[PDB]
Amino acid sequence: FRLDNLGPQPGSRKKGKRKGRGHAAGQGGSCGFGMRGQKSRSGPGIMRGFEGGQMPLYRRIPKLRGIAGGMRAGLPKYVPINLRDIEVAGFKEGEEVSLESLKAKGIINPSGRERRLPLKILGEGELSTKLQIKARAFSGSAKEKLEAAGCSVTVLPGRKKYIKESVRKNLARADEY
Amino acid sequence: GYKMKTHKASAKRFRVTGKGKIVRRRAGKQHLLAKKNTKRKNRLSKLIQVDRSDYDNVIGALPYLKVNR
Amino acid sequence: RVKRGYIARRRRKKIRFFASSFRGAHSRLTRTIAQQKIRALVSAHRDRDRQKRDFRRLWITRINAAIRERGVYYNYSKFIHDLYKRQLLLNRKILAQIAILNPNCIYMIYNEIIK
RNA sequence: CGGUAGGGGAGCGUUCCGUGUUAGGGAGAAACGCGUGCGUGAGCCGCGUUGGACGAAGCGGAAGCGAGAAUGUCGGCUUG
RNA sequence: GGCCAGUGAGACGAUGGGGGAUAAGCUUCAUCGUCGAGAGGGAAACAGCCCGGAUCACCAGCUAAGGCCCCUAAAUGACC
RNA sequence: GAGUUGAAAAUAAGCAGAGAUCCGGAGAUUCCCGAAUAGGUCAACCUUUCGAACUUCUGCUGAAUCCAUGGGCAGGCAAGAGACAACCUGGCGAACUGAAACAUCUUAGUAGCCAGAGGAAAAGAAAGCAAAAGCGAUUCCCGUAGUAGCGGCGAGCGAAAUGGGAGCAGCCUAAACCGUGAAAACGGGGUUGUGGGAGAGCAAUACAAGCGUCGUGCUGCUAGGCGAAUCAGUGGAGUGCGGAACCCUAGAUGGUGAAAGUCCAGUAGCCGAAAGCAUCACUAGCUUAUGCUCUGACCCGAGUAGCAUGGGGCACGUGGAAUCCCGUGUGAAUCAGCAAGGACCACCUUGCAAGGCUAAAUACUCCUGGGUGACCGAUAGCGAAGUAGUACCGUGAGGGAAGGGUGAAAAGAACCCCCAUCGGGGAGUGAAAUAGAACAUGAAACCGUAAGCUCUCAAGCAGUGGGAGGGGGACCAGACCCUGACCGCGUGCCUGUUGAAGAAUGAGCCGGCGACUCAUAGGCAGUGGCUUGGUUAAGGGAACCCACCGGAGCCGUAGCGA
Repeated sequence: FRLDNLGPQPGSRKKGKRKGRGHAAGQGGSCGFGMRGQKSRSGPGIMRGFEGGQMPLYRRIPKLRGIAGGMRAGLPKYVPINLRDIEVAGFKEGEEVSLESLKAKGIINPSGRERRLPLKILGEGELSTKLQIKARAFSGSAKEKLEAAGCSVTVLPGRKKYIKESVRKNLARADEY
Repeated sequence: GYKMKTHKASAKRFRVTGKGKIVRRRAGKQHLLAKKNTKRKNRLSKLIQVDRSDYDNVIGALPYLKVNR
Repeated sequence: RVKRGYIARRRRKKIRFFASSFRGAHSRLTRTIAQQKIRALVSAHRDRDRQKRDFRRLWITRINAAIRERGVYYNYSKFIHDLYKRQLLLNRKILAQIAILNPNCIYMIYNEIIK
């Protein structure tokens, strides 16, 4: 390939249409904006969502519930991982399953929250190959799948909350068998 | 540079549902409820799709929420 | 990135050269040179369709005036009566041309239309 | 296979840039003016007892990119 | 459905009506035709009436509406 | 190292191969106005006892008043005043606008005004974030993120924490205690945080580092120096073209009659500073200084924090309203404490306010020195390519133009004629005089002159179709061009209306300038690159772009519910 003979494929770069350059070009004269109105005049024009003096679409509808109250919205607290992410993976019979294994394998790519939401293994899909999972807690159906596969299942306690000594005393008093 | 700002007065009213369609809460519920019927008060208690006109109006007025069509 | 040009003067000089013999400011003055180019071309349109129509009219009245020289009441309509009954497919009113370029031959035309 | 508001597809031109210290050019380039030429047309090509040093095409890109209108505007020159 | 426009001042003519004074090229509706956005021919001229839907050329022919004394193409045609 | 007394020629005299002109470092003068400063002033002047006036510092004398204060006198190379485009800080601080009105809000703590100050300023060394896991001053960039929120929950406004980079630097002071003095001070000590310091007692000596007129050191800058390699023919001129050779550590650039590696100035490279400035490295020298045990007493910044109110600002508009700073008024505790962790209480965690100072990353151009430009080319680019903020206008604030290009070299026309000049024609220079000083290419409108055809019984958006008659060159002589007897037909163009030849709008004409553009995002379409999912931002880079890093983040992988 020389510097001469290079050319783009057709359809790759259309020409930008220029407006007000002749009526044979297509958008001459009023440049494709009719005759008058706010659509033809120059400026910000119309707010998108404005109904022309009518009370708008969004104001006539009541607010969504926790967003109406200002309550904090529903937020994912784990990484949802099915067993379909585990069978299609190249994990063989002897292999650990943890955070850095699923990151370094190519299943999860967590960036915005590396610190808060650990992991969770869910139920849909099967898992025939036995493994040794030391990750965070499970669903009941995924516990039925993993204990149905005969694999080493280990839940990992992540963090310990601070309990006040009178609350820890009141809870330790409740050990009445 | 200049990011587009999410319109908050419609972000509190509209919502995406996984497949990617705008849903909304029906109007006429927090006012004069004895006057209505229980049939009306559970007809007006559910969240439904918005119709295609105002499904394509506010789709550009609320840019960062991943709605197809 | 200034873009002063000359293409309006070739664009305009072609239209300037077409507008010769227009008697005054229709042949010199640019802002009328344009509309005389325009009106001259549509004049060419309607005078072309009506030169088809107008030469049709001219040959009709010319062969009518040729046939009416017999004196006896033989019109132009009767020449077409006995011009299509005696099977002569479509002489196309060019007998109005050889009616003056060959008047004895159009006398042979009509004198064989009689028989 | 008429077409206004309007929508889509395909192209011409301009100045600069890559090829480019390109081909060509004081044995006359650009300009300006010319055509019994070619195109759907925007335009191309050719000719000049004018002018005197630059600058094509092709394949590509980027625009202060195309004028007849704005009681537009700036110079020149009319009318009366 | 996706992207993406205009338009939201209409006008006359026939029918169905209301307002009027069954007055207006008046006003408002309902179905339709034209103009808008439609050239050509007939209408003397003349958006909306009739024929009619213009890709282009021909110094081609046949027709619709309408006409055949002259201006101006075609019958000073025939018979009541 | 060879000619000079600016542009800028001429004339008169000089100055110069015991080194001129010029360049560079350091000095000298600098009338008058202007901070303007001896006093006045109507700026560039007047009067003068010739004076840095005033404020500050120092010294003497020292009023009402004893000490004081004020004043006066004097000294002083004498510190400040004034100016500065933009950035920065502090204070006053809008309104048009957006909300399709408008008052809450926004525009906006922006513009403007004043003050100050530096090449940067502000901030800055945790009474901090965070959450039971951890970080370690401030600033800036990418990101989280247009998220959490705030808001007539309208218009809009919009963080922060985790993470990744640039740059890193920490130090002085008060109090408790000793000593001198009537306090007020001074000199030692101590300045820290899963606490220190003071008091009492025991040990113990030198490793390392910080600061710096002074001068030897280094490189760099402000003058410069050497510096490679060709002729000949061509229509004015050769650098272009054609023929013969060479340089390259040099083919960047500008000029030379014309375009240059070999003509010049230069460049690559090698060199070079008496003098000043700057860069880090020496130096006489000043400094920082150590560990343990006991001791809840003594201390750890008071009209301060907090509280009742009135508020401001943190994205947070008084809301559950925390943190931060102020107005009035009340008004604490010292470490067994106090403050913060978004009202508040209890526990834990974190830090030690009411005392100050600090470089870097960072923002900008009245500029300066280099290098560039899909930047302009005299209506452009700075308003300004000449007198440019000029002429001119305004009392003033202020507004504000226009005019470039003869040649290569003036070689700028000796002389003759017209003639009072201006001008013109010969001649002469030049390649060009139709390049003549109004001087380079010179287009359109506009004004003309010459040649061909044609108009004075004619109604016409000036055309067009047919074409009488006539004229011109011609070679495919039937063709082409010009004129137009007469006939048919034809309601200027745009805007904008239901409808415009319209007696609706617009334009005297000609030529230029003159309008969906740019930044950043969302969405969709078309073309790609990978699908072992994709892709980097900031930032680093042979000056920029760039190879290659840089996985922070983003998007898709799981949804439902408040």
